[PDB]
Amino acid sequence: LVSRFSNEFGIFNSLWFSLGAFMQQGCDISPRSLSGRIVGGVWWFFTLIIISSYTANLAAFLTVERMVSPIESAEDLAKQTEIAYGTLEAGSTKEFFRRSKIAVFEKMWTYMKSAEPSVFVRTTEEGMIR
Amino acid sequence: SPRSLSGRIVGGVWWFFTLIIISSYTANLAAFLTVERMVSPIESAEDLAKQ
Amino acid sequence: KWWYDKGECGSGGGDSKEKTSALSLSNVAGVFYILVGGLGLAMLVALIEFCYKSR
Amino acid sequence: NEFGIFNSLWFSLGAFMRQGCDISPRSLSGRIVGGVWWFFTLIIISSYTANLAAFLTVERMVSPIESAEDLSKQTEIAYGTLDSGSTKEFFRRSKIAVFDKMWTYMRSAEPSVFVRTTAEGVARVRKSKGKYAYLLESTMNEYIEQR
Amino acid sequence: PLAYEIWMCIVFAYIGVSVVLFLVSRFSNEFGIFNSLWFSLGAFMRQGCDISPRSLSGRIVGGVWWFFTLIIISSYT
Amino acid sequence: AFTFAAFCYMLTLVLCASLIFFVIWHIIAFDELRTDNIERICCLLRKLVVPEYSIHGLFCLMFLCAAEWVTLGLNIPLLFYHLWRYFHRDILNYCQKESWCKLAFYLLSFFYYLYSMVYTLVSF
Amino acid sequence: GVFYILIGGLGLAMLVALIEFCYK
Amino acid sequence: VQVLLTTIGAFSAFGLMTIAISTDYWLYTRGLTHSGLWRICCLEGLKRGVCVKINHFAEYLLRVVRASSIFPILSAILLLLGGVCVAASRVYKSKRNIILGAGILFVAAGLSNIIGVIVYISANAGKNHYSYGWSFYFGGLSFILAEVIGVLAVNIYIERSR
Ligand SMILES: O=c1[nH]c2cc(C(F)(F)F)c(N3CCOCC3)cc2n(CP(=O)(O)O)c1=O
Ligand SMILES: Oc1nc2ccc(-c3c(Cl)cccc3OC(F)(F)F)cc2[nH]1
Ligand SMILES: CCCCCCCCCCCCCC
Ligand SMILES: CCCCCCCCCCCCCC
Ligand SMILES: CCCCCCCCCCCCCC
Ligand SMILES: CCCCCCCCCCCC
Ligand SMILES: CCCCCCCCCCCC
Ligand SMILES: CCCCCCCCCCCC
Ligand SMILES: CCCCCCCCCCCC
Ligand SMILES: CCCCCCCCCC
Ligand SMILES: CCCCCCCC
Ligand SMILES: CCCCCCCC
Ligand SMILES: CCCCCCCC
Ligand SMILES: CCCCCCC
Ligand SMILES: CCCCCCC
Repeated sequence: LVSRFSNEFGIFNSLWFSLGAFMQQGCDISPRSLSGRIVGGVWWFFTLIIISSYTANLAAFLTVERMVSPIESAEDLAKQTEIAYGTLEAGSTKEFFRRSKIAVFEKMWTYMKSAEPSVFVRTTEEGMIR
Repeated sequence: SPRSLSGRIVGGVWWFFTLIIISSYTANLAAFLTVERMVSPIESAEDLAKQ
Repeated sequence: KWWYDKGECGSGGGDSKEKTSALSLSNVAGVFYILVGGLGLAMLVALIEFCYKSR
Repeated sequence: NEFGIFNSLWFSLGAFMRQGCDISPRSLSGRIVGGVWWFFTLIIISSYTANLAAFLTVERMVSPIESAEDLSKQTEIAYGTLDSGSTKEFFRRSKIAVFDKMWTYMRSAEPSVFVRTTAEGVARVRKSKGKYAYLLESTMNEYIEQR
Repeated sequence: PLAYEIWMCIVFAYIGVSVVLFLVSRFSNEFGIFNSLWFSLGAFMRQGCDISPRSLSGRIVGGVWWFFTLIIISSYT
Repeated sequence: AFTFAAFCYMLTLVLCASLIFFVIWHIIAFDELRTDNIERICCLLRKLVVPEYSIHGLFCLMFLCAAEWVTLGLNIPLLFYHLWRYFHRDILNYCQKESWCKLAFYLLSFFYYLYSMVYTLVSF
Repeated sequence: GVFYILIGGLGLAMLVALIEFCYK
Repeated sequence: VQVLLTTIGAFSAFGLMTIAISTDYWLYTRGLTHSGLWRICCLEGLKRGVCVKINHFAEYLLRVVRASSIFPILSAILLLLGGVCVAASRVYKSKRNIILGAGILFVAAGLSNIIGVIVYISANAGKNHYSYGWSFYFGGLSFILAEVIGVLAVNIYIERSR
């Protein structure tokens, strides 16, 4: 609408030029007037911000995905509180944890002693399917 | 732009070189700022015992 | 034992730092507002230039 | 080569946004400026992208306050204490200037910053995001923090 | 940063896009088998293209390939 | 899944369709000469035959790097016929039979890429 | 996804070229 | 041909945008309560049928715009102002300049229509899976048809001058 007040900027060339400007690849044509150049510069700023933000977000996603650590040791399971760990309801494991005078196991015992969900299962198969 | 064939080969190889260099420079600079921002000073005795 | 050991929250579990949220329009609208404002300003200056050229 | 005050602006804008420039400078003293501006915009865009990638990767949220002598100067967060107790009596008869200013602010404060029970105090703390602060004992503070 | 299976897919997609653009510009701007390789190479390396396709069926290949090299380079960085 | 051979079979469907139009335009040029300016009918035929032989050269090259040698065997005899024409460079009845087989061969192999590609994508 | 978009764009361009060639 | 495709489009874009802002079936959140523009009518909220008005109370400038939805309405005000400008082709004809005045309003409403969604999405979010209802997609047609009517109204002005 701007570049056709009464050039080569029709309705088919405008879409092509704007698509080339969004992809940061450029075209052979360019706005000759002033307001057309303003539109082009604003669109260039917008697409530059968009592309930079997308690249930054993708890099952050990949870096966060690569910086992961699975729970391996008991010390990692005691510190990590997102996964709730439980044992048999009445077995040798509960009796061992109740009499374990180790700082690594004491915190785990106090965590498993007070918990809203079920942290003790009667049958081992029920715990397996859980 | 190069009009001949071998002239276009020079531009094509140079374009591949500057693309890898710029991409590696941007990727490395992002790693520098990220590692610098992900720092933790020693505050507690537990942090001093581990470090 | 009675204050820090019997705690309800852990520093290790809370500091997950995984699965960052995807970027939404909640913080990108600042550039769309500027884009629309620039389009409006360009249309206005084009109309003003046309009115000046007609006179 | 024209390169007027308008065409030069257009070329510089096309060079800053990594877009394809319409024309290139013919003279050497213009090509120097063109190359220098190209290097400048390349460095700037690379640094901007690197910093934006470093932002979304790791987050470092800092507390809006660090001590009592700092919040007494900003006066942007309305802090409250107990109605009648050790804290109120201590802030009442205070010879130091900082706690005296804190007390004379808490006295003429609308609405009333004083709270009857500590439960309502911690409830108001949890409700208000960044506009409230409670002044209690360090032991009870640590206990509430660990709950 | 990119697996070896992607590098083999980029080269054949680069030539594949180039040969299609030559076929599109044949049924009807020269865009021969040589100029199409140069335009696609200048578009993949984020450089300024010499010429742009005139027909609509040629502009589709240019815009699509532009989105391809933008995603690939952004993912590589 | 997603293999390099699966992507090679996808580019063939877009490229083999263009080879179909060449052999179809060939029988139209031979039909016009059979009914009957003569230079434009043969010079254009020389311009269309070159891309048809060069595009098929990629079909024998893409599958070579894709380790799909079971499909390469279905395209090697087609490339061997191009060597005879390239070496030597009535005739109407002979060339007519030499072009109808192209339309049938470029179509039966076209359905292979339409099915062999599915045999790898959904088979994840 | 970008490879699918590329293939779809190539197919659509071939179809548009066919339509524009048959238009004359 | 194109002289008639604009008047029918103005009444098919204004009469279609006023419906998208009238019925409150834009967003579907979770009980499952469908949302709207000025008020949301709850469903499965411990009551059979309940529909209450939302209460929204330098970020205060965005809340008043979301409450007082002027941008999704200003686009409908410009669609009727441009719909009567093209209606002036019969009465007071041979002007060759009033058609250009309609091409500006037909596109100025599209700029105020895309804005009315940016202020609506940024305030919506400011887990819970939410979708967009059929009533929200109607407003999208009020922008696509606002550009086709903005290219068909200016093209006539160019042909009249040439
Ligand atoms: O002497 C004992 N021999 C045990 C032998 C087994 C196993 F062989 F592995 F089956 C197990 N299980 C391991 C995990 O829980 C399910 C069964 C527990 C045993 N217990 C503890 P209880 O079953 O609670 O008495 C003993 O005291
Ligand atoms: O009054 C209104 N104008 C509108 C313009 C566009 C859309 C829209 C569509 Cl049509 C499809 C998908 C997302 C959309 O909105 C977005 F913001 F992009 F998420 C909705 C509109 N409503
Ligand atoms: C292409 C030129 C774009 C210019 C954009 C200017 C944006 C100014 C925003 C100012 C924000 C101030 C916040 C305190
Ligand atoms: C502009 C075109 C550049 C092409 C570069 C090709 C490099 C090939 C390197 C192969 C390395 C193989 C390692 C196993
Ligand atoms: C998708 C391919 C469509 C092909 C349509 C061909 C139509 C041919 C009409 C004229 C036939 C003349 C035969 C002598
Ligand atoms: C004729 C111009 C030669 C290049 C001068 C500028 C190059 C970019 C900046 C280099 C700084 C070391
Ligand atoms: C005429 C061409 C219009 C644009 C088509 C390609 C756009 C880039 C890819 C978009 C995929 C959703
Ligand atoms: C808000 C009070 C009036 C509601 C009118 C609803 C009309 C619905 C029409 C649906 C057409 C598909
Ligand atoms: C709270 C009152 C809401 C009233 C909404 C009226 C909408 C009128 C739209 C008119 C468009 C031409
Ligand atoms: C749906 C037809 C138009 C309804 C609104 C009429 C004007 C109301 C002004 C308050
Ligand atoms: C060559 C013309 C220069 C005009 C400068 C105008 C500055 C506002
Ligand atoms: C228009 C000329 C095409 C030449 C193709 C050559 C392929 C090696
Ligand atoms: C003369 C026809 C113009 C069509 C423009 C369509 C824009 C989406
Ligand atoms: C409605 C305007 C159509 C212009 C076509 C230019 C190729
Ligand atoms: C030849 C096709 C022209 C389409 C113009 C509107 C996109």
